[PDB]
Amino acid sequence: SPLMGGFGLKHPPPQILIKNTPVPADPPTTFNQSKLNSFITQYSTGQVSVEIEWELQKENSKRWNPEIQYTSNYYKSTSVDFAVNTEGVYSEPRPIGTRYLTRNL
Amino acid sequence: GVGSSSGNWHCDSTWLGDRVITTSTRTWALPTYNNHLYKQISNGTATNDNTYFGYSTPWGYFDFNRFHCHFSPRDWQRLINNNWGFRPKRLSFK
Repeated sequence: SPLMGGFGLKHPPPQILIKNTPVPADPPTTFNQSKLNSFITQYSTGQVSVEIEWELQKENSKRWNPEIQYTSNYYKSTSVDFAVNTEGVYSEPRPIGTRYLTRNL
Repeated sequence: GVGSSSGNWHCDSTWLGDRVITTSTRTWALPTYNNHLYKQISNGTATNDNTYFGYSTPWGYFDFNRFHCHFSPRDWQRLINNNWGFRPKRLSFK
């Protein structure tokens, strides 16, 4: 199990390598064996979609009293947590763990 | 039969899709009320706002008209933290 947390996979999601294909600038009109180092300055943009299906383990608990749940703070604040501020900057105010429900050992 | 149970204890809550089935069993004790009599009961002028005329009966009655009769606090948390609404559909009483 990976030490910084998560799922250890023998065959994880493969690395997806992307590169702009080099587009040479105008080569000389006399042949030169040297590799071309004059390239058209270039960048690419696009959209990337990743869809992950997760399987869930539903809690089947006979605990009587209410559990601890992750909740947003009810009290007023200058900005909404996990939202943008007045400058458009999205921020994550705290690290949300995963362990809130309880099980017996 | 005298020596055979007429029912089992059924306290549970099963969450299945868009339904939750709460079942609750309790032990009750019913005394004899009013010495088996119907009694006229009244209250006069007490202020006029609190006057009444009615009848006390020798009968008891079963009440389960509170949510905690059916939902454990954890079940209530499950309901209120995850659902925009709920409504009763059917009941069985034993």
